[PDB]
Amino acid sequence: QLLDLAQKHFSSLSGTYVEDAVPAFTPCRFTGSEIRHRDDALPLAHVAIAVEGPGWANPDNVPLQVANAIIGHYDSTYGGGTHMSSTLASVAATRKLCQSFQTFNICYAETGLLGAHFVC
Amino acid sequence: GREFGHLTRMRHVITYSLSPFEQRAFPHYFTKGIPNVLRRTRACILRVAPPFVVFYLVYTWGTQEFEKSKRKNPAAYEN
Repeated sequence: QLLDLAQKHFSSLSGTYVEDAVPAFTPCRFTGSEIRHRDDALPLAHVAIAVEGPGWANPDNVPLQVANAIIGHYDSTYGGGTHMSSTLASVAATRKLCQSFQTFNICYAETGLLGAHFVC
Repeated sequence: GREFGHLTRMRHVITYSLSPFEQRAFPHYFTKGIPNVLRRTRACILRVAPPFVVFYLVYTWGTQEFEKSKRKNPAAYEN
């Protein structure tokens, strides 16, 4: 049913580019850099740190996701607190180091951002 | 007392930095470095140099005068 409806309605749409103007995908360079917007008025500090990661299709994404799960995520609302398995989460709860900390694995076609974001 | 967290209050100052491994240690070291050295020397020289020039003049004068003082005076033995 979906295929028939798509043929009925979506058939007209075409993949030809006017005047043979075809967009080209461009690999993106990852530059180690630091951008610090210092606004001491703001109540809490947000820091995001990442390293270049695999693309969507790279088989390494799964082990990196496992490692990030090992690192874990913590928010002050979390009930587990000190006993949480994640060493960073346990330490943050015990010392109240951070309101929230999370690990992200952002993946694009050829590059990705692998790291963590912590508000403290 | 003096620690990074509470040193001062600053707002709305964004700083962009690059990794050391992504940038050259000596960028334009001579093409830009020598003109900057010349500029700094041009700025400093007028203030710095003159006193040492005065010192050189005083030193030469003193040395020559002491040498002259040791030298014999013909008039002493005229008689």
